[PDB]
Amino acid sequence: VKVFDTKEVQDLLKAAANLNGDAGNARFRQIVHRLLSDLFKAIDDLDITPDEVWAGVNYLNKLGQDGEAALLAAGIGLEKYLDIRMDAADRAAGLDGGTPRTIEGPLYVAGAPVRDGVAKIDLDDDADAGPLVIRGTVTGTDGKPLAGALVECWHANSKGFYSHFDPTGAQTAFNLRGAVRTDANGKYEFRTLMPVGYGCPPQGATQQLLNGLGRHGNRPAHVHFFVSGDGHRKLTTQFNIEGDPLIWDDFAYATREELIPHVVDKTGGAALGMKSDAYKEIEFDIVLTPLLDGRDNQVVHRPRASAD
Amino acid sequence: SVKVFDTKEVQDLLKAAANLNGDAGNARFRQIVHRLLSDLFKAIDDLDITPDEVWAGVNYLNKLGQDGEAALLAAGIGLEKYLDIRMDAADRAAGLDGGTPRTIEGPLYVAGAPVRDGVAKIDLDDDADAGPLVIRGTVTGTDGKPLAGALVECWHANSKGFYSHFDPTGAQTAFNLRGAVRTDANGKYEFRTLMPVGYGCPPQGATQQLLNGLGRHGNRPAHVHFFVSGDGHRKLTTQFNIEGDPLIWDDFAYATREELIPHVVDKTGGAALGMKSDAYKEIEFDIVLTPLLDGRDNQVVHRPRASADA
Ligand SMILES: [Ca+2]
Ligand SMILES: [Ca+2]
Ligand SMILES: [Ca+2]
Ligand SMILES: [Ca+2]
Ligand SMILES: [Ca+2]
Ligand SMILES: [Ca+2]
Ligand SMILES: [Ca+2]
Ligand SMILES: [Fe+3]
Ligand SMILES: [Fe+3]
Repeated sequence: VKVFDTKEVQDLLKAAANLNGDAGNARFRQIVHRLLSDLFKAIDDLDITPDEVWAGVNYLNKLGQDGEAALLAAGIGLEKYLDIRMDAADRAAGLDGGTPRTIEGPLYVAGAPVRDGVAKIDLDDDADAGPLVIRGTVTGTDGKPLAGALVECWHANSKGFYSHFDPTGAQTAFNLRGAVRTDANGKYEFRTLMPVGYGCPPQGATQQLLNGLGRHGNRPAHVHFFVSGDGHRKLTTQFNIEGDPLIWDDFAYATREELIPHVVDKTGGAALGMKSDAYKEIEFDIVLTPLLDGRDNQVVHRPRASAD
Repeated sequence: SVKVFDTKEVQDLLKAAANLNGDAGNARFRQIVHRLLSDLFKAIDDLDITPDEVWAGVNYLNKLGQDGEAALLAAGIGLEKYLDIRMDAADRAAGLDGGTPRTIEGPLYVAGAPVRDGVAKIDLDDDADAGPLVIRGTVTGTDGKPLAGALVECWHANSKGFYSHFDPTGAQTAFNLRGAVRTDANGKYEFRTLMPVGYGCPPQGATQQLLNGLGRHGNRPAHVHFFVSGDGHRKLTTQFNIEGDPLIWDDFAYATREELIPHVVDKTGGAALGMKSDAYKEIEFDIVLTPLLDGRDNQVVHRPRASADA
């Protein structure tokens, strides 16, 4: 049957969203009515059965019980879609020359201590991960170095786990997470260990849905960044470790070709405090976009973990 | 505001995310996911829903599932009623619309209640504020013949609006106000119980949070739930509402139907029937079941349901 266009259904939708109610949150009612109407129309068009609907309802219970709604947002491409819309706005405004944005992901932790110029961020030993220096210069789109800019990074250990999200045992707070204020020449440096990619929690809601679709839930190795500075917008970006076999098959659709720097083999590591003489270096320069009339039209406020 | 939805980049992303071009798999599931994702992406584009708004919605889904309330929200935003609208439309087209009207199950059924022949007393815990209630009727098929050995199940709330197995103030006895009766040889069933009161959503929960955002209340008028089943017939999900409740036509879950508001009768002689006062109320609630079409029930619903041991 097809009932969506009937007066009874359209009246039910108006009542459910309270469109005819006292002055209230008009924007919220507008969004709820649109999403509910679309859901009801999809049920009608695809003849989605009650059994199917209740399985979807049960899935939402599991998704929130697992705390995975934001992981699903990444895995179904919603997070990338938000970036697509932000990129389209920037393109229409005539912006070019900044380091491309990519997705934040769900694993930022606020509160990492800020160091001047250089930070050593591997606090826990990890035998299987080799030493890695990440360094670069932050500039604006006019080419000038930005001094005192804040460069923040976070990444996984050799087992694919981040501090504050490790199910095998708590890591030291802020392991593999750091923040540096750039020096007078715009330079930042992190001394860390090499990340490995990772998958979704195998018994969790995100992987359950991916299994139903026939998709994997893995990401190639990467390092996340927030970069900010006076006069400039906040950049959310990352880079990927070159040569990872999943580099162009991220389940969260985050890879971009300008964000795959070369990895160089170096010596002299002990004098830098690294755990071996031989180490890898990645030079990742970053270009920030200026504010428009003092405003940042793309900074995102979302729930984020914190720690002391 | 940009419009990106109808670009190759977005359409390719949707196809990848739903794995439409993947190897042989669950085509139906992929089709549903692609449709829902596409509609969501299009709504974000059309209403210019900001990242901050999206992440607040994602956060809400986390809270909804942490609270275990997805099925309560399904009732509160009319989705559960909508499934009934579609089932009623299918019955009308098929000529299977001759039985007692259906209404929503709600999220509080519990499997495992004791079954009695003919008559069941289901108030296991005292409730000083609720008066005695007899519910009785006869189960027939659409041809009017009584159905012997049909299973009539009911469940309802206490005077505080709480159901056994879902009472946050303290555990009720297992299966308090929940029972099942096998009809007698003449189709009769009877429950002896106490009068229910209506109830609201958990005030700090996700469902009430969304309703508050819309400006809506989350209350239900007083009611009693039923499942009725029997060999050769479809399983009925229904309820009746207590006459005179001020919220009877303002249920937050949209479940009231004019055919399901029975006359309440004042009776005396309660002590002889094991009730706690001489005066009591009786509600007659007859049931007409539809015979199976082609030997299969195509409207029975499988969904997660609680269970317990008596
Ligand atoms: Ca330019
Ligand atoms: Ca250490
Ligand atoms: Ca460890
Ligand atoms: Ca549409
Ligand atoms: Ca008693
Ligand atoms: Ca009001
Ligand atoms: Ca007794
Ligand atoms: Fe990550
Ligand atoms: Fe109920």
